[PDB]
Amino acid sequence: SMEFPFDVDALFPERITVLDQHLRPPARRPGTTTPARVDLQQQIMTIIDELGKASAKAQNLSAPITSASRMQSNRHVVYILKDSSARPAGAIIGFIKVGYKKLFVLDDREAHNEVEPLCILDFYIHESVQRHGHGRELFQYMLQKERVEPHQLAIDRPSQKLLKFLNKHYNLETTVPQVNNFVIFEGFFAHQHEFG
Ligand SMILES: CC(=O)SCCNC(=O)CCNC(=O)[C@H](O)C(C)(C)COP(=O)(O)OP(=O)(O)OC[C@H]1O[C@@H](n2cnc3c(N)ncnc32)[C@H](O)[C@@H]1OP(=O)(O)O
Ligand SMILES: [Cl-]
Ligand SMILES: [Cl-]
Ligand SMILES: [Cl-]
Repeated sequence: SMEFPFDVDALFPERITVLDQHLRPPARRPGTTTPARVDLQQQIMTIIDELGKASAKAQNLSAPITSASRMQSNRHVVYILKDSSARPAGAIIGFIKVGYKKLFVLDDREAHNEVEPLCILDFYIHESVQRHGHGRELFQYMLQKERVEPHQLAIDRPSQKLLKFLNKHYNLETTVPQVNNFVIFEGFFAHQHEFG
């Protein structure tokens, strides 16, 4: 999939790496690798920049919606999928980016609600390996770490591929019409209904 000069496996030991505005390299014990020629955080910044550009090309966007500089100035969390057993040994498969956002969301009565749901903001799997289950790997990992259910999410400008994905995997089919270009599904307001 996506190839980089520096040692990705040394940088990201785990299959899925979780980063936020700090862009902090995963933990490592002193001595377990020689200090790289490129600082670890610079490697991370380059990876985020390139992933965001690739996602923008996939989505036919004139500018990336994910980048190192945007990560540093926002409250977003990115989950990055890498294959530790890739061949030939070196690569990054893709990522999902989420964040809580304050939104004014319409309910099924067309009334406005001030809410702060977890939002799906950017999501990309390299073209060569789309439709192989990697998107679901990332999505599931994120749901588990964030402790949220699919119907509780808002989606920023979902693509056709993502709408199909959400219906297939999570039975998210029926939307509640919005004016803010986010999409929500039936069940979005269930928690508000129960708890207030
Ligand atoms: C808020 C946002 O991020 S909107 C932008 C979402 N990102 C994009 O559209 C970028 C291009 N697409 C991708 O990167 C990926 O296809 C993702 C992230 C949408 C999904 O990840 P994938 O690894 O492809 O999904 P995964 O293999 O886990 O699940 C497959 C399902 O996704 C949907 N899907 C994936 N590719 C396609 C496709 N080319 N056409 C129609 N549906 C598709 C289908 O529901 C499919 O199931 P099916 O094969 O039985 O029809
Ligand atoms: Cl694509
Ligand atoms: Cl970002
Ligand atoms: Cl609802």
